[PDB]
Amino acid sequence: SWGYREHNGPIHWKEFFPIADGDQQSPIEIKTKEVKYDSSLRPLSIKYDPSSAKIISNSGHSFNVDFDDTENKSVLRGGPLTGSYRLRQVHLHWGSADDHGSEHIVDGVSYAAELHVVHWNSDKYPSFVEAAHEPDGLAVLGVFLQIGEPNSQLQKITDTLDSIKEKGKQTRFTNFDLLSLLPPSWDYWTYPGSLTVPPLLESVTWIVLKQPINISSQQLAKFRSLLCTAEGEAAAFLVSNHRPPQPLKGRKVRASFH
Ligand SMILES: NS(=O)(=O)c1c(F)c(F)c(S(=O)(=O)CCO)c(NC2CCCCCCC2)c1F
Repeated sequence: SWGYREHNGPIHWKEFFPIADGDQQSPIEIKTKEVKYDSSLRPLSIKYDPSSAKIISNSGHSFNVDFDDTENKSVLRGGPLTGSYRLRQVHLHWGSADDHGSEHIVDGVSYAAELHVVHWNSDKYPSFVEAAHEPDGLAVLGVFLQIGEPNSQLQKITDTLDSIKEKGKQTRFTNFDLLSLLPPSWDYWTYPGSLTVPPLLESVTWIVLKQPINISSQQLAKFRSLLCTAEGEAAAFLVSNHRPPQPLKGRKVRASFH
């Protein structure tokens, strides 16, 4: 089964998921010189309710915070999107060392980690699972993390990691302030792409924020002690969980800002 180890990692995913070499795969390199500002993008609207957060779990591939999404309390609108995309989950990608770990790379710059906020088109589709199979089904906000002063807004997450050390563990997680994990500017890049994990479906409108947030080295290290293995199984550590950028293959990246 797929992961980020030598014999199950990204270079092998095409073996079971040949859309891995598709034309709209993510993540990507953003070459700013080539990006065009687009004045037709609407203001980005983020309404998030802390009570929408329900559980945090270790999926084996990251931690996932899952939200109650039968309600429009927490939704992403505006920007490049038509309609209301309901918040579903939040997770994080990192590498085995602090100098690289983000999935998107900007003018050859990698950050230490990248948070993803996954939303789905509940104005058109019946469920997140369904919406993952349509082109306009998903919208994912990416936020880079750079090494800097520790980030107090990550404490609710970091405090839970020992409780979810093994794959499959879950813990009650509500009253989560997601909005405060976002940087003060929301200027972004946007392009059509895919999930960055199997099944790699090409159903995502990416919205990648330019401004990073901080994380300290000590805080980032706590994520690498999560296991990709379940209880009662020989331990392996989730020290890296980022897919490398894939080629643009003709797509253009748009900017929210000039
Ligand atoms: N990196 S990603 O944003 O493209 C993404 C999704 F968009 C996404 F929807 C998911 S999913 O997990 O919610 C199932 C999609 O059908 C994951 N998840 C992966 C990494 C984080 C751990 C939990 C999900 C299992 C793989 C995921 F990584």
